Amino acid sequence: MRAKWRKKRTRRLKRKRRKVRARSK
Amino acid sequence: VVDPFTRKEWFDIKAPSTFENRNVGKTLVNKSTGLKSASDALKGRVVEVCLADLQGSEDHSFRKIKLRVDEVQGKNLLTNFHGMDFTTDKLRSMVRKWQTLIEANVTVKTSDDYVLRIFAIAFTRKQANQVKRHSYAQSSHIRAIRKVISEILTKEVQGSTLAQLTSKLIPEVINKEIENATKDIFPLQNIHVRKVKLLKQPKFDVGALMALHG
Amino acid sequence: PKKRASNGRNKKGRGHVKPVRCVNCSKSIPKDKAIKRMAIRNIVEAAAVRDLSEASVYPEYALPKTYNKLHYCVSCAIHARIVRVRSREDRKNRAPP
Amino acid sequence: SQVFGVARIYASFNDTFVHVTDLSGKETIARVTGGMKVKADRDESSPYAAMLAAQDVAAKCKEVGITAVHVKIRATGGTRTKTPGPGGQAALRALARSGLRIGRIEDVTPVPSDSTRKKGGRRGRRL
Amino acid sequence: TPVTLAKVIKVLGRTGSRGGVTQVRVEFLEDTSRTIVRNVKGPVRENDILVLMESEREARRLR
RNA sequence: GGUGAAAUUCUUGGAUUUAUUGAAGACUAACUACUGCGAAAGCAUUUGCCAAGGACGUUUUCAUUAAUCAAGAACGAAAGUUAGGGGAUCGAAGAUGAUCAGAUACCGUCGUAGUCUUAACCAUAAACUAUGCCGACUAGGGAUCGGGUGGUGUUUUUUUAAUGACCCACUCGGCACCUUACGAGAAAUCAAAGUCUUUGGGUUCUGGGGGGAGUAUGGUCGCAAGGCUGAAACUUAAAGGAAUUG
RNA sequence: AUUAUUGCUCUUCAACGAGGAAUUCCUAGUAAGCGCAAGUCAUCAGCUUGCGUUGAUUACGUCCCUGCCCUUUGUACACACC
Ligand SMILES: [Mg+2]
Ligand SMILES: [Mg+2]
Ligand SMILES: [Mg+2]
Ligand SMILES: [Mg+2]
Ligand SMILES: [Mg+2]
Ligand SMILES: [Mg+2]
Ligand SMILES: [Mg+2]
Ligand SMILES: [Mg+2]
Ligand SMILES: [Mg+2]
Ligand SMILES: [Mg+2]
Ligand SMILES: [Mg+2]
Ligand SMILES: [Mg+2]
Ligand SMILES: [Mg+2]
Ligand SMILES: [Mg+2]
Ligand SMILES: [Mg+2]
Ligand SMILES: [Mg+2]
Ligand SMILES: [Mg+2]
Ligand SMILES: [Mg+2]
Ligand SMILES: [Mg+2]
Ligand SMILES: [Zn+2]
Repeated sequence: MRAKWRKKRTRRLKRKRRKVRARSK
Repeated sequence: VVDPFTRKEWFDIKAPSTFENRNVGKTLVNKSTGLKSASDALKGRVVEVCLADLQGSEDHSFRKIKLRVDEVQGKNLLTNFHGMDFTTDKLRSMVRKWQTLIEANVTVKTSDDYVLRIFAIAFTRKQANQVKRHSYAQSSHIRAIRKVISEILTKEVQGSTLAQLTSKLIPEVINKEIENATKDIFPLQNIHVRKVKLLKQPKFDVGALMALHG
Repeated sequence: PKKRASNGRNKKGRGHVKPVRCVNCSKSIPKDKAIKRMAIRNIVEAAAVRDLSEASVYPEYALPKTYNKLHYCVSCAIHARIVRVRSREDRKNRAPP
Repeated sequence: SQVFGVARIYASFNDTFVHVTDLSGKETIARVTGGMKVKADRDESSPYAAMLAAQDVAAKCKEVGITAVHVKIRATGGTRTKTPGPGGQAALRALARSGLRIGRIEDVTPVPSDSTRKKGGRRGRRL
Repeated sequence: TPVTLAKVIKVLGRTGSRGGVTQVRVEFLEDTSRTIVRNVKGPVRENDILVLMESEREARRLR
């Protein structure tokens, strides 16, 4: 896939792990 | 089931003084009826006629004039000055590449206190022997030219209203005094007053208006 | 690799020009990369000119052309206007006709 | 010699407007367009239609009282095409050939000291 | 009705996308000293005579 | 009206077209160029004010005060964020008309945020010449921008000048192009990407097969979006560059 | 020889009144019309391969349609756009 959408893919992904991890802070 | 054509009052338009044919054209109105009339309602329109149609001579093909109607007298409605334009084609044909264009303008008053903003444009010409293919001036050049043009324009206006200014523009003396004070800075070609618009006229004064009429 | 020294087109000593809008598809394109034509043409045409003067007051009149600049966008410039696509060497040639 | 009015032709694409008015503009005299003289949407601009509208316009022109006319031809303009539509040329010829007079004709398409964002977005109208 | 005879003085070539049409320069006989270029429909060589049904109007290209 | 063609849409509410006139906000057309300026982002209407700058001129002045730079800091397109204003236009989102097998799109319509401005954030772009800076040397040509020098050059008339604009020669410093190649390179190409195995003028920075991955983790900055710093396990024989023929 | 090989004779006497959208072939002893011999073949030509007989109209051009070829150009294809 186009680099930039992949960069967008993983931005999304980090915000998700960033979320799930806060459930346990 | 009407056809306003079998109902419309008809008319003819007369130019003012300092031109050629005062006879200008024709118009349609609406019978001066009790409640809404051919008089007060309109008449006071405007007409754009190329002064070459209005002076005859063709060394005047461009340059359009606004004639506004102010007063009326039975199948005979007069007009006064309302502005001047150029033609789009002439202008579009002075703006060649490889040369500097220069414009300047000022808002300024007359005697019969019309208030107007007049325009001015000129282009750097090649020196008749010059080898380099463009010829531009030097901003410092440009700045000075506009200040002198601006100087000359503020001078020439506040003559006897548009009337004499009108009389001033038609033989284009303005265009030449410019070139004269200018040629000591930088060449230049064309050089016209291009445009002049009216934005604040005084008060009717049926007298002075009638002074261009006979 | 690199395919031109003018890169896209004509910009050395600046950094940023200013976009124009393509006359055909409205695509923004930098002014120096533009690709331009002066559309100068008579108001009338090949046929109407005789019929013009004929049904006119004035001796032959004067006649005024229309002068307007065109800004195309490469894609629009290629798809019809000035384009061909030139061989490796012909591309170098900046002469017009 | 004649009685003068104003012709004023707006010729965009997809239709061509012809309509004559009093030399002042305030009071008009007959209109009719190219969309009027054919039914097909697609064929609204074409010279064939403008000719027909030039014909109708000429008729009422010298059926009311105007013998002659100056024309002010005009494209869309503004932040649009800036170039003359097809059926303004036809209309012109087909209103001189009609048997009317012609005197001094300039272009009046609105041209800005450019601006207001053009439509169609930066990537262009793409297809 | 006026007739108007013009003798083909030169063959210029073919136009018309099909290519059936032939450009040609003719010369009138009834008062020469004036030439016009016409578009013919049939086969043509030098020195043939076209009956120009009307006399003053020439074409150029053909699509 | 709009399109390849259509339709959604607007039309006794006289639409669209015309006329005179007014308001609002944005923008700076044509002139505009292988042209200018700035550290870079960037900068194009006029005039006034405010401070700034390079180049040039220089038998002025100081006299090594300099070059390059981890840390640290100023500025930093667009979008985006906070709080006001503004909100013409265009217009992520959304809703629609069509198209299509489908069509969350391309095309058309409505149009929210936004687009502009103030005060504060943000710190990223293919932020590009994909080419660090300072210094030296090495080869030809015609244009052009700025500055200066030289001329019983041209043109402007007045009474010759003085001016100005122009022409020729030269010279600094610019933005570029042309031709060559002694020379360089994997080539494309390159007055540097040259003066390199005959390998050293000074200095800063970065890379060390491809993925995994700019991911995980810690730190830090941010209101947020996110920025900076930045791994491994494991997997893999190629990924890749330039050019040639199909 | 029935589902009738072919041939003859009388009788029966259909559609078809020049053919929509479309589409084939052709430039001179050619097109078209006309028959013949040969192949096949015990018997069966409405088919073919050739042959001669009668003998035109209209082009002698072009790139519009369609098909192909050539340059240029792009490619991450080379098992080569299946
Ligand atoms: Mg919880
Ligand atoms: Mg390659
Ligand atoms: Mg490529
Ligand atoms: Mg940039
Ligand atoms: Mg396309
Ligand atoms: Mg401007
Ligand atoms: Mg640092
Ligand atoms: Mg520290
Ligand atoms: Mg808004
Ligand atoms: Mg949507
Ligand atoms: Mg849908
Ligand atoms: Mg959606
Ligand atoms: Mg970066
Ligand atoms: Mg770049
Ligand atoms: Mg050199
Ligand atoms: Mg000198
Ligand atoms: Mg290749
Ligand atoms: Mg046989
Ligand atoms: Mg067989
Ligand atoms: Zn385009």
